[PDB]
Amino acid sequence: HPVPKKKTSKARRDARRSHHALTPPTLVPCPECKAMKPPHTVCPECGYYAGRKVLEV
Amino acid sequence: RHLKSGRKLNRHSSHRLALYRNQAKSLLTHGRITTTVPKAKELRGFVDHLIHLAKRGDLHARRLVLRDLQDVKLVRKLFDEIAPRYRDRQGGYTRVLKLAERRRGDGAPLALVELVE
Amino acid sequence: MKGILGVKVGMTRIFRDDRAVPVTVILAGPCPVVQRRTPEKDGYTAVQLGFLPQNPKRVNRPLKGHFAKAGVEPVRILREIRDFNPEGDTVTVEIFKPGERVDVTGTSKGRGFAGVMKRWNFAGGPDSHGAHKIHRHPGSIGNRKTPGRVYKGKKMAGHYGAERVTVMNLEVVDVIPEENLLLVKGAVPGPNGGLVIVRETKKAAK
Amino acid sequence: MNRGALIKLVESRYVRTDLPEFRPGDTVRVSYKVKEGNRTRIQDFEGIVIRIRRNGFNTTFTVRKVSYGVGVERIFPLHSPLIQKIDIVQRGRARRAKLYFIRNLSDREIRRKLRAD
Amino acid sequence: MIQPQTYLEVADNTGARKIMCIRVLKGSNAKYATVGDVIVASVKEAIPRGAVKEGDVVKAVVVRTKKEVKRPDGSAIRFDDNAAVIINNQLEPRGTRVFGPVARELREKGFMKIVSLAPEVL
RNA sequence: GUAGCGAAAUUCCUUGUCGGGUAAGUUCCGACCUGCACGAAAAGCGUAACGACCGGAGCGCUGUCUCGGCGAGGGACCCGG
RNA sequence: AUGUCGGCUCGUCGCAUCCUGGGGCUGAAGAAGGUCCCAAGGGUUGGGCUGUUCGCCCAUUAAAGCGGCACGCGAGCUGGGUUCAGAACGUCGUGAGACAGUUCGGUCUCUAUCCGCCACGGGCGCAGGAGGCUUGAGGGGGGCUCUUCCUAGUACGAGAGGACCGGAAGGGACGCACCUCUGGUUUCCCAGCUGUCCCUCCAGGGGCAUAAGCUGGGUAGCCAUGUGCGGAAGGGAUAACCGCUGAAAGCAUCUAAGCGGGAAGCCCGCCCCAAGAUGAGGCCUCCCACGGCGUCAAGCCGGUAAGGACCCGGGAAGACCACCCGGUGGAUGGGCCGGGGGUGUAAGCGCCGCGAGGCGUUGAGCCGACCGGUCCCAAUCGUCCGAGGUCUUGACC
Repeated sequence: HPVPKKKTSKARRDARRSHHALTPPTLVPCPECKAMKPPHTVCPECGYYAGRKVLEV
Repeated sequence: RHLKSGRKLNRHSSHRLALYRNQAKSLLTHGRITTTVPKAKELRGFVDHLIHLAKRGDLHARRLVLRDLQDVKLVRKLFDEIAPRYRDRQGGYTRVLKLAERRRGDGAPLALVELVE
Repeated sequence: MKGILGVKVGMTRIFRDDRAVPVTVILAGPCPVVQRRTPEKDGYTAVQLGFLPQNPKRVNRPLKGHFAKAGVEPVRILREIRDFNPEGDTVTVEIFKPGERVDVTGTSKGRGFAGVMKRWNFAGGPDSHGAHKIHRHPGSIGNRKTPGRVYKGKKMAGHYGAERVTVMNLEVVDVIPEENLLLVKGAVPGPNGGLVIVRETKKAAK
Repeated sequence: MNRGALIKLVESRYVRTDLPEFRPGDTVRVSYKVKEGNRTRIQDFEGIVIRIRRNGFNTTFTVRKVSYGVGVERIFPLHSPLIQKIDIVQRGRARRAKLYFIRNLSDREIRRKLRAD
Repeated sequence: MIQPQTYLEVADNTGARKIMCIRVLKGSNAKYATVGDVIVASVKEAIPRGAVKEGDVVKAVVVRTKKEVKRPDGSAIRFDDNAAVIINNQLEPRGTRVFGPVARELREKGFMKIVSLAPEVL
């Protein structure tokens, strides 16, 4: 039904798509190892805030 | 229209209770659980309660945790292995840490619960 | 004719015979951090400032923009017109003699995009006589080819809570200087724990 | 601190002790006695004999409806603190199950059943 | 307290202990009704013999089964809706009525007579 | 055009007049005959039973409404596929 | 392909006004009128009948306006009417059929691209960098009104009857907000109950009996049916009208001289938004003129917590983003604790009673958001952009 009436252009389409886009994810050195890490979750390897509580198997 | 209140929580009433009591069983068995964050938040509320009654220490309160988890092997397991590990501390028996790696194909942030030790 | 202050509650009191219904607004005693004198501005007007939130939690631009005349360390720093300030610090042990009159305005309770049934108080479709779209939706909003435009100002679904709101003439049943409390027989907009500024008007012969 | 505290300042001033009469109950056949002035300033001393039916708490209270089939039932919430009241006398024990809203009354009423409670 | 179109007990002279409230009567636009407000009203039942057949007569609402919140600050309410019939100005045709004594209704001032007239028991 | 019916699953003028209903009836009920253009097997006129018929009152109950409020779920919104 | 009556919902507009105001004239004593003039700010209800707009008809009321707007409004409703097929009556037709003649029936598809609209953001400009506080061009909201009582039933009147002016007191509708009160919700806060299945047999529990099994209660919240206010007072310029002085008509005349009064109307006043008002910023505080690279140091740079953002904890702010408050020199969530506040006496044991149950320990137990406390639990450790967002002329050292 209440259908679009036409295209309007590479422009205005690219206007919309333009304003989408996306941010880089945050990241920090690990205090311990280094690498990236989202700024505070326990990283997969160096692997803690203080006291490991992960890994090894 | 809703403005102030609390307990702002997803799934579905009955099976909400079922959800909590269920994960509560899990955590009081293994000692740690890996789940989507909101489930973790509310779980720390509820479980922190149950261990409180665990140090509450008597027949009644025992039959009230039985009013919940309903599983006597896990009940006593809790009830003599755990309580001394907290027979001092006041509240906050739980712990929750956001985990590095969001999950495949569904995109949840994950989380890592374990009662403190 | 002034006082910036945090609305606290709405709580009944009894009175001689008939019963009255005050809200209980605190009014701690702000330091008029800045006169706006009038050579410098049109207003002639105070800028004062209530409760205090710990010294470090601060941009130093306020440290010294607040330091000049110097009060101390606070945040509800708002301004109001026409009031000489003989005192170095207002308090309402005598800003407001009880039983006068007062004019209150404070921020309203939020709502989020509350719908049309809210907004303009009326609305509704009839229910249960047929509705592909039961009861509560806005009715038609224009007329074909009178203009082909929505008339620009008109009512619609919106957002109706973050707004500033005043309530004018209303009674001050009683000040109480100790804890700088104040009692204003009525409503007074706000959450509570919320924020309110208070002044005056009442000329009419009625 | 905060609003509970300060409102207990304010009510310590007016609502005060409601003048200590603090004996609820619910079975309580009872006499409240309001003032009510009217014609010629006359502080006629109205005296009502009635069945407490509910009460609602929070510093300010309301002895809730106090009911009595005069023949037609008439019910009378009667603000507990307010100075309007003057003298009060329970004539019933504070017995009989279910707290308040005993709507057993508001509907099927009847001497006989109330006595059955 | 509210009654736009309704039934309503009555018990003066009156054709019943029941009548229909047509439109209430104050201030052009109207909507509801407190005690002491006049309410023009038809008489849905007629007592045999009696003096009020099946017409409509203006009459003041008394009681209301609705929590009216007093100025002295408290609130009578009773499980009933009962008017008294009235004539012209504001009187009573019969001098008898069954309701509790009490006030407010006199504070309305319009009918000090009824409050004089309305007894005790029932 | 007989008996029988008639302002009628038929009558336009039209809400025909009267009476019953309701505070108020262009609706229905009972009569009136002025049958525009009812009528006797394209049947007339009755009639207990019956109706997912159609019309009109009355009660009991109610958010149908007087004006609406609130709460859950499912979608809607945000993220990933 | 220009969906056609009517109703709802929403409307806004004009005046040839129904009321509310302001004034002439009278065959106006007063009051009630009559009648024309200026008047669009607000208001113009609730029903019965009918598909009905229309119309009469009850109850009133200040009044119960007339019109526009594709006989306003179906990408928003209903569909009763009427224009489908089925069916029947009347009549017309030899007949199939037909009739602005009735009668009962009889699928309303509607994911929005653009304008428009409502809210809310993103970039960016505002020629030093940022953090706060505001004036207001301007624009919107709002503008209603009756009733008794006082001066006094006085003037008027020859009585019944009865005022202007001016002052209060009460409501009705509506407008905006608030939980204290009354009230409503409170989908799991509390208790009771029934089946059944399972935990362990009895006692005590659990799931399922709608996405709360059912019934009684209910804090917070959110709300009306509840409470508070609000409609002005004032001022300016005014329209019908009333004038003052006043000629040309050396008298007279409200007139172009020249001045004055004159309303719910206009403007301001009150609320509310708002400097993207490209012309704001205006004020205040600190950063600085950091020092950088071939000087027009308007480029490239860490600089600069000056600040800011990302992440976090959250929130009577909320779709999202925004806003606001917190990050361990914390009291922001979660919990424990104390009060509140819900339910309304926990199980256990004892004793009583053949037994269902009762009684005592028992206003006990449990307790969601409510108000405080308490570094127990988490808001660890952190990188990222960040300076010229200003010029030639004029004082001035």
